[PDB]
Amino acid sequence: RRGSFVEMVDNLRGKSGQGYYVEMTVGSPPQTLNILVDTGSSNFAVGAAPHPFLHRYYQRQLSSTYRDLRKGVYVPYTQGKWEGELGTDLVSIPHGPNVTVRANIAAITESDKFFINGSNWEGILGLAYAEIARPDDSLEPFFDSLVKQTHVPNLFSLQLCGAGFPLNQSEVLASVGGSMIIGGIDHSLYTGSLWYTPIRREWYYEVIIVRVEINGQDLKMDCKEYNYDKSIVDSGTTNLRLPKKVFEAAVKSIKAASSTEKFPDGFWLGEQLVCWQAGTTPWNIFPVISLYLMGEVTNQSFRITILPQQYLRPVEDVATSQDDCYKFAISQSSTGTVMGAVIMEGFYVVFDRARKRIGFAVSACHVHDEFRTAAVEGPFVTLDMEDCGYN
Amino acid sequence: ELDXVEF
Repeated sequence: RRGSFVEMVDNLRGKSGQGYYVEMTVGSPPQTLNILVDTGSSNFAVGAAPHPFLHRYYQRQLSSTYRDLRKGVYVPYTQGKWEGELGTDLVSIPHGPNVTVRANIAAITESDKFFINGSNWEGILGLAYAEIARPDDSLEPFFDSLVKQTHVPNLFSLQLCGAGFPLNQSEVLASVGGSMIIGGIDHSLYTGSLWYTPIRREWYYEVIIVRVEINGQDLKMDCKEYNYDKSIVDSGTTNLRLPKKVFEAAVKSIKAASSTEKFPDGFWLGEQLVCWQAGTTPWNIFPVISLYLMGEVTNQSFRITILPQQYLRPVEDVATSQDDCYKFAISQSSTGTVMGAVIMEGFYVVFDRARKRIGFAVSACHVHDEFRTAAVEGPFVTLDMEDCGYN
Repeated sequence: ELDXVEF
């Protein structure tokens, strides 16, 4: 009901397709930079040289507190990659706790398909664990430094707010995109209860999905398939990504449920937009999707349910017309499930590192209609859940 | 359009 973390509430900007970022400063004197919040990696890095898609960048020669680790680093992601130089420097977060810490920083010197034209961010904050950090787990991630060096609780929470309609660059810059509450939980960001799922292993923020429903109908697959490889929560991935086999069955089911309207394969492949006359998007013909996650109590699970208002990503019309257009934001994966931005926009997500668990609650800013809402409900009796984890 | 690390 209350919350109580006002200095951090509304400190994010951006959208699902270009990422959500937070303002940070690095160096002495402070150099202001926009940093993408990414729970799918563990390296804090920043553009350290001119780039066509960068308005500004980190200038080590201008920071009196900069320290050179004399070591290069290479970081590849599902899509995009970069190369940089390791060092450390003082870091702060204007709309975050009032502390300054010395953290590791990769000064990006070369990159490919990493930076995005007009996203307005110039660096990335890898919020996951050391295990996946490059070059290796000896490079302490930013959040580990923060906790070790201050009294900020070992926990952060994220409320990513999708608009439900497209935003030009002027709008994205002028609008609040959400909240990243460092060291706490703000009750003003959600409704209902918070349900927690265990973090399987501390590397990516890994979880276990035990069941999947499309409009209440069991996708009915061997639950290991749902985590075939792994299942992670990643704010830096736009789409809800599913293992190929799961994806194929899910799309078959979503197609059957929305069959009152036919759409081209390019749409289901997430390649082309679909448009409807202003205000007539037929939300009701699309099904809700429910992901069941392992609970903290034995044989207990809970589910999170999203609407098409979450999985249909708003995009401006090819002709910038007055139609309401979207792309299908669910796609296949050969590297496990990725609960990306479009899924996170439906919920307030608590990354409780201290208790090795992740919490979900209906977001106070999720998009919906007058007939349906996102939901987080439980408990459900589920047996042999760990069996769902892939080894 | 974002797909942020490989292990």
